[PDB]
Amino acid sequence: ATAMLGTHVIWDFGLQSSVTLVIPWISNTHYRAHARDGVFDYYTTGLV
Amino acid sequence: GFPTELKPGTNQFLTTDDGVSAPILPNFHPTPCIHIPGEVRNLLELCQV
Amino acid sequence: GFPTELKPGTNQFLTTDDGVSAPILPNFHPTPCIHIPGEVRNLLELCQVETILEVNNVPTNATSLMERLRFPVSAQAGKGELCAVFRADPGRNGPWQSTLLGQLCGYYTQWSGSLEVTFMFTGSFMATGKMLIAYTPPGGPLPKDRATAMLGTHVIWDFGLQSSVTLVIPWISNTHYRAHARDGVFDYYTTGLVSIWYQTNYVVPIGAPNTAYIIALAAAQKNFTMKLCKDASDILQTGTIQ
Amino acid sequence: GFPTELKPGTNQFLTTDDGVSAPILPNFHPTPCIHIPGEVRNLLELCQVETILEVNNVPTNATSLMERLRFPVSAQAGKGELCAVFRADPGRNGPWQSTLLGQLCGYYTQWSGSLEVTFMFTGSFMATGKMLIAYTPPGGPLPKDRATAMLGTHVIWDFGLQSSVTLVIPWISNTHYRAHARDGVFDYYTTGLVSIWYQTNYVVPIGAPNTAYIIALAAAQKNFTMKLCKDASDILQTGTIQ
Amino acid sequence: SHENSNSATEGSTINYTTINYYKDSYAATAGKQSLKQDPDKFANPVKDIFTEMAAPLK
Amino acid sequence: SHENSNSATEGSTINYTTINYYKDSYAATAGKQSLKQDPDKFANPVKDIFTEMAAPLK
Amino acid sequence: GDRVADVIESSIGDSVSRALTHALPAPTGQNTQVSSHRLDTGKVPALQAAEIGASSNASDESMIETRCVLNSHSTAETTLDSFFSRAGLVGEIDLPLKGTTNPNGYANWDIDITGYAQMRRKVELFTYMRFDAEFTFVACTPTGEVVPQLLQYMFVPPGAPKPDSRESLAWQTATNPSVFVKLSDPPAQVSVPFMSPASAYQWFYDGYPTFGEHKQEKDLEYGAMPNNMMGTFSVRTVGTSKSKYPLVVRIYMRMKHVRAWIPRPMRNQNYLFKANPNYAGNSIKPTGASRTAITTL
Amino acid sequence: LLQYMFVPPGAPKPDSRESLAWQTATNPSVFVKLSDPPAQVSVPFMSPA
Amino acid sequence: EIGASSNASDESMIETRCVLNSHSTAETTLDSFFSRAGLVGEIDLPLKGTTNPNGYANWDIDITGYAQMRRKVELFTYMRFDAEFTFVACTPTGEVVPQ
Amino acid sequence: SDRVAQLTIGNSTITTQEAANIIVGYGEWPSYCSDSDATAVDKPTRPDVSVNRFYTLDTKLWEKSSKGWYWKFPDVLTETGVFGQNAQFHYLYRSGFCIHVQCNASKFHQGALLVAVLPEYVIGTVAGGTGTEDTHPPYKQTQPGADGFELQHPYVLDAGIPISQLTVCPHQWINLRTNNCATIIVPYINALPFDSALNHCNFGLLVVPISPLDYDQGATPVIPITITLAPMCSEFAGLRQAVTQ
Ligand SMILES: CCCCCCCCCCCCC/C=C\[C@H](O)[C@H](N)CO
Ligand SMILES: CCCCCCCCCCCCC/C=C\[C@H](O)[C@H](N)CO
Repeated sequence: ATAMLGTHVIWDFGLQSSVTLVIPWISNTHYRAHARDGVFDYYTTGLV
Repeated sequence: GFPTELKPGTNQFLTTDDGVSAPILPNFHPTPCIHIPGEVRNLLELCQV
Repeated sequence: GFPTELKPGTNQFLTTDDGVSAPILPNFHPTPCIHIPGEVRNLLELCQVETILEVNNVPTNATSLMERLRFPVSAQAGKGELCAVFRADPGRNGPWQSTLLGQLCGYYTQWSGSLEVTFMFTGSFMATGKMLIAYTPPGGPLPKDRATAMLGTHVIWDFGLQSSVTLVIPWISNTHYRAHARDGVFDYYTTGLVSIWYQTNYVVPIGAPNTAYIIALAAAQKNFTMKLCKDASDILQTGTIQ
Repeated sequence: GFPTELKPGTNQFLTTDDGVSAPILPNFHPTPCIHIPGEVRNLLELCQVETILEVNNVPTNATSLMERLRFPVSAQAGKGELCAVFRADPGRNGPWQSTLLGQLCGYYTQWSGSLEVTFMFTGSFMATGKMLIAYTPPGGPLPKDRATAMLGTHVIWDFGLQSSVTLVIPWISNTHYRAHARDGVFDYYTTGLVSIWYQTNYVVPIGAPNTAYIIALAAAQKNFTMKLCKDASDILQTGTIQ
Repeated sequence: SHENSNSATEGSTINYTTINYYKDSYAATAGKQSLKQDPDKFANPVKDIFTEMAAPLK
Repeated sequence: SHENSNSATEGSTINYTTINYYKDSYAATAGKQSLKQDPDKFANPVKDIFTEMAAPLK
Repeated sequence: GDRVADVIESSIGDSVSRALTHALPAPTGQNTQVSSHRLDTGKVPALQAAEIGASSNASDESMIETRCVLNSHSTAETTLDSFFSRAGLVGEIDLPLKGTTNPNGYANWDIDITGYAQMRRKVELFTYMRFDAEFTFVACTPTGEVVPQLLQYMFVPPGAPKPDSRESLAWQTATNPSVFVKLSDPPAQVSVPFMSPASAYQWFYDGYPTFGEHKQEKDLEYGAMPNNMMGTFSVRTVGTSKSKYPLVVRIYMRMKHVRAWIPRPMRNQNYLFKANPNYAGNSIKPTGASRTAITTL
Repeated sequence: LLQYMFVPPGAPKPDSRESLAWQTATNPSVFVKLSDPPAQVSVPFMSPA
Repeated sequence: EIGASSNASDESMIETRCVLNSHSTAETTLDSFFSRAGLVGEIDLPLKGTTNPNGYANWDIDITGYAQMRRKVELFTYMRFDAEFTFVACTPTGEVVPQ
Repeated sequence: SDRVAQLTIGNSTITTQEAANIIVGYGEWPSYCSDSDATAVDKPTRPDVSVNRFYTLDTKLWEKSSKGWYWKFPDVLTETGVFGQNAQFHYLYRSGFCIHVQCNASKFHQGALLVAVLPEYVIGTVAGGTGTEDTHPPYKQTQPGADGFELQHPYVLDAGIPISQLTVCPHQWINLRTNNCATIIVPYINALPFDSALNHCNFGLLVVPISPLDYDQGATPVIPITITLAPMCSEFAGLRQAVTQ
């Protein structure tokens, strides 16, 4: 229920074996540096 | 109230009086009339047979 | 005083008389009418919407009423066995009473038109089968076998991606309108019978149910009309409604 | 005798029937109408004139009735304290009954429109202050504090040369018209609440009263209309008037 | 019709539309009034009119 | 006539033909309605309409 | 002023209701066209897919070989006004002498047409309805007798004072509409407009009339629609002393200038209470007649 | 005071002076007194033929 | 203090949408409000009584005897109009007699 | 090309490879309230994408003995996401809905659900069985919330009306051998241009098995039915503090 409030796709299995999840660029800054634990977690993209 | 005055005859039921009286079935359309042979229009037609 | 003479009818209150009568609230303007979806203009609009036909009108205990909404089919012995039957009379007691068509029909004395019953197969996707559905016009008694049934108006249904099939019950009457048919002389206005037979068989592979259900939906065709507005046969009240 | 037929209604006396009836004085010409100032044409004209709203409807002893005409304000403790509250329902029992608007409102079953209440400060010229006045649309209960009250429609009044300020109570309703609201299911037609809070404080220098009064005047906006003419709830008569 | 002008509202600044069957117009029906209003007469009878946007006293 | 437009069906997409003797139109008779119908609203409210001849699902 | 693209190309605010269907004139039943045999692949009118939610489009012409039939059968009698503009009983009021109910010479009837099943069932076929109405009041003694008695009927809108005695001051009727008529006179009859604050009366309101906690005590108010509460209808014998005869008043309503929206399943269980769809749980009966077997008549 | 009601075939027939059928919500009924002149109405051609 | 009502409109106190108001103002016209018959006089003609046992009665035309009506008219100081009078007679029980 | 479909609105996209077209209730699309139908004068808030998106609120398990369930709108969403919030701070609300009921199985399972929308779905009680008691349904039964509520007497829709005639309401069927979802689009239905999202439920959604679920021993027996819906053309007015009921 919580997960659903975010950007999502509902995949139905069928002849089309695959489905694409787009992870849209949603950032405060124009570029992100590589994110890693610590302050650089600022540049994190998010979760799937 | 538009002024009227009732005259003799009022309320009588004359069996041969050809008048208008309220329709019980509004917007009712009768079954259509197909062709039927032998329609008579006047009794005199029969008085000649 | 302008001379008038009163005629018979004077003072009567005819419930269907369309007249003029004094307005109690002078200069009163009603609340305006905003847009509301789903406006209906004529009851015939509703008579064309399929509602469920309770072909299986046998169970009566509260807990089994949902079962009247569908009838079954299953693997057979290949003898062109009979699956189900019912009278096509829409304004008669029986299966049609479950349909809105039959219900609205009760508010009119006469009707005229073709009818249609669409059957939807709800078995598994692996189940196949061919059924023979037949409308038997007035005069022909309940077909004793599929060979007899076949001489009437019929449709041969093949199960496939199209889950459903439509049986048209064409208007075949001597009179232009039919009054509601019921046992007795009014059986004159009967529409006829519908019979469902196994054309081949209900075949299924290993792993699929041997019994499946069919749901029947019914409505009227576009040549359908009703006449002579009357009160319905049912009055849903026992004592006073409080 | 011209053939007629009498219909239901015949002989009834409908008090609101707008008909013709025989003139008792033939050829009588009335005294001419000279000019008279102040002619009113529509009751709505009067519904736009502010009359005093008895917000302070608590005192009931004869000698204190004049006190209901005004409520007070005085120096506080700076906690955004509550000064007064009342229901915005114009045709409901309460403060509005003192206004002509509320009175005329009683002769109609339904109404629709925005309302306005103008508050006039009658303190000394040296007194200052800022008040927060808020209209709380239906559904929101009486604001427990000024922070809650503030989320609704509001006006922040600053005392100055302009003695008064106007609070508009905009027409915010689900229905196009409201019937008179009263406890029970008709609370459905309630308009909402008005709350008055200290935005800052009533400040005054040495030598000026620490308490002053506010007078509230109320009327209707120009989108205001009334519908369904009815008799008022009050009948100012005990026995026979002799 | 061709009747007497004895109605209480003869010479009124509003046009009424009524029905009658007698030579005297006061016998006529109430009819339909004209829909004009003049609130200002009562709500704003000031000599020097002020604007909404302005400060009433200046 | 010249009456009030207070009938419940004022501003309706169908033309009625009625009789009346009062200034208020709701006093008028039921009259004759217009004979239009729109079954599809209920019988066929699908977005992408399919033909009779076609197979509903493809 | 707008500038960012998404704002310009936004459809936020479109107040036009895109409609997928439209009404067509249909004064008569449809005609039947000639048809001949068809032996084709690909063309399959008989097969449908009910899951879609639409009714079968298969016509007679495509399922059997039809002749031509010019159908002139009228569709006029099934219009809303034809169906509803027929007066029916909606209220009954008793004014007895020595009684338990109204021995005080007057009565107040809260206008509610759901007290009688015939009428109720018809209207409940729709969810929303807008119309004007003609009311007819038929009065007589309990034996169906006519007596020289004078009555007063008064429409008491919500908010107006309700008479509490045969001598209430309310009977002055200075602003309410009242009808004075004798039993000897033909039945009184009047026209009433569409009085709801809503654009339409609604036989079904799935909600509560007020905000708050909806505890057990206030559950009697579930489905209470003030917009349908038009007021009271009060009657009284016109006098200071009690009337010499016991009376009964039957109220008949004939709808006219009718409009309806949102058709629904028709009631199939006996009614038990006014404005409330409660049904006897122990006597839940199937909609119609039943039989012993599906393969027999 | 009497009530006359037209009961088309299929409509419920009153079985008592108090039958619910007398509600006459859809059937046409005429309420008239013996003291009134005779009731009179028009009926259409109703056969299916 | 000026003596005029507030000219402040909704549009200037809050952000408003557009609303096309077609609500009629017809029912609040003087005739709509007043042209509704109401009780103004009651006259008793008893047999054996203290008041009119002589078979007749004189009623000085004054509509201020009944509150409902009186209160409405007194909303104005001056009034000019025509009037329709209706006389409803019966016995004290509301009975009709051949008199 | 009718069996396959994609619904994208807000930041949510739904797919299906076994659809059966789309129903547009009463043949009409959700629209915003016009300046002539409107009555309230305050300028409304139309949050767009933050509330007109797909919320996936519930999952029920279909069993060989299930009776059926119903949910009330907009009751189901009043406590969810940005939509729930607006429904709380505002008195007035109006909107349409796009409903997507999901249920897949296998080519060896069978059964058919009826998915319909019933405007003004007033619930009734069994009146003490005998019918002598005037009982009324509790708040939790009239506005079951997101968990919905199971029908006690599906045949009469717990309201004295034949489920057999329910097809007269916008609907679709999920007949496993054919499709795996129903999609119904609903416009605002009311006699007022706006109303309380709290006190009034414009319509109820019903999901009832008419042809029972069945399959042989060995096939997956857990057959969920999931409810997903998206408000459309959401409008709000009459702002104040938040209120939950
Ligand atoms: C001279 C007085 C005549 C009495 C006038 C009666 C006017 C009544 C208006 C008709 C209103 C239609 C019925 C409305 C709602 C239903 O009866 C129930 N309340 C539904 O719960
Ligand atoms: C056939 C005779 C009918 C009786 C005719 C009565 C005509 C009366 C004219 C109406 C006058 C309006 C009332 C005038 C004044 C008030 O009642 C009081 N006097 C005010 O103090």
